Amino acid sequence: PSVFLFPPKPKDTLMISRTPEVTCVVVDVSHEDPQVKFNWYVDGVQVHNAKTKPREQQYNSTYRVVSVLTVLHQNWLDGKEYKCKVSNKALPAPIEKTISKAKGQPREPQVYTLPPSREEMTKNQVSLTCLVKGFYPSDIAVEWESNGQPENNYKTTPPVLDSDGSFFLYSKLTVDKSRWQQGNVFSCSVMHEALHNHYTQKSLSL
Amino acid sequence: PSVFLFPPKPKDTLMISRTPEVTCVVVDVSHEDPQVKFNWYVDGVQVHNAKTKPREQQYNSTYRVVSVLTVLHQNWLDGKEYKCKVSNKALPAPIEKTISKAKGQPREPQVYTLPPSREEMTKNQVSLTCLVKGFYPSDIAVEWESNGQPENNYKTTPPVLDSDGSFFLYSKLTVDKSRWQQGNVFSCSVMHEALHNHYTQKSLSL
Amino acid sequence: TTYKLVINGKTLKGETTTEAVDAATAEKVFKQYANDNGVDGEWTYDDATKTFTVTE
Amino acid sequence: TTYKLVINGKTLKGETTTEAVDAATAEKVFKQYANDNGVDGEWTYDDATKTFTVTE
Repeated sequence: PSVFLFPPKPKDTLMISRTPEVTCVVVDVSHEDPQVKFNWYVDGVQVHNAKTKPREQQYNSTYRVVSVLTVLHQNWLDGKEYKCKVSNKALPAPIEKTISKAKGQPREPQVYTLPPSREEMTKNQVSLTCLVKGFYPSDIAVEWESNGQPENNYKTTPPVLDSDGSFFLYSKLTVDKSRWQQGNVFSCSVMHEALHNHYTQKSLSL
Repeated sequence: PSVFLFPPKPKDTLMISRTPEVTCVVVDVSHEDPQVKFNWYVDGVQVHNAKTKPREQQYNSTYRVVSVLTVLHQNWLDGKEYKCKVSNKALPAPIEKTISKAKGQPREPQVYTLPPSREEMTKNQVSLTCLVKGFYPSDIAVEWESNGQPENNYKTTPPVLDSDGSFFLYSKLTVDKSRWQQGNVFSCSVMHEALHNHYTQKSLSL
Repeated sequence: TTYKLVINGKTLKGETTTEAVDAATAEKVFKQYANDNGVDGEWTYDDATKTFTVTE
Repeated sequence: TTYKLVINGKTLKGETTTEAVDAATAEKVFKQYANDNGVDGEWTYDDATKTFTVTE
């Protein structure tokens, strides 16, 4: 059988009102040996009912036990160590996977915004582009919003490694040409470990 | 042991002056049984010395035989079937992997270009952006060039799936602020199966 | 609805409120107010109180 | 250096040349000439002759 550790979703750690969760997933569970005990230690000390929650999932011909530890925004963000310790009679000895937040001096990202091409205006819907370059680590998350409300029809390319060690991602929000022309104020919020307040938001208007 | 098939690199199929190659890779070769015979059939018929080339690569504790068939730009592009047929005494019977070019009605991509942000000008090097949205299949390749010559310092985000089934990629070329201001003509060439002539190239100048 | 922010920042002590949907669209609101003012710190919630806290 | 293009296109028959580095920077040159003219077809090379062929 095997264990698999997973880090919180970038947005879950950068926004306080959310919940960072570290996910421990056990696989090839089989049927006669499903008692997979769970041990989680934060940076060493064991965190018992840290939250710590499991639940059986039957398929293939093996089970798949999963436990999930609610992390602390600041610890993960300060590079603390999360330990998943799986044990069960079908094994000789305890397996242990650790996991940590990427390491490196963090480079604050720069957030520029560009309007549509004079040429794409000929069409029905135009594209608002939001650049976020020169950053590290690659964990980041962008969103868009117009007047106090969130648009949805947008997409965001995964971070790519730039030639100077920093990262860069492009995020494209779409609109009926009308709003763009009506003079609407679009706004690409960027969330990142490196920014002041773990947040920024640069505008964009006709 | 195992076989692994690989398709030509997008650019190798879209530019005539190049060479599309389909790569068959055999793994876990071992030492007493390395005679891995190669069979390639194009859309059914067997293509013998189609080109068909191999060569031993020793490592780990197993070998890794590799053969490579030079494809025909138009066939791959017309969705022909490439077959790698591996055989060797260490196996009971012939393994066969097929491979084909993605299927779907192709959507011609649109190519817009945007200059740097009024705000990124404050700096030493600025970024020329080249949008290529609404396309399929996702196989495509961009390049940049200034006056008849190719720039290099550029990066291109992989294709991302857009909300309308079409794809979109962003490609960013950099420059010392001077050239941008001197009034230089940058040019983002896009190469794609769907365009007229498998090519386009939209400008961009101050 | 209705979340209030507590700024215990250097040379700026105070509080404010905002009409919002989810808590997260409170965070993005206040948090912006926070950089519009030059506050920069650690943040906290408290659904018991529907509050936020900036501690420079 | 020096590659020439052959346009056997609808209602446009002819040929041209271009000074280039690699063959591929011939393709991009001619190929553009090709759309600047409304030719659209299949293409071919022939290093024996350092030639290109557009067949609408």
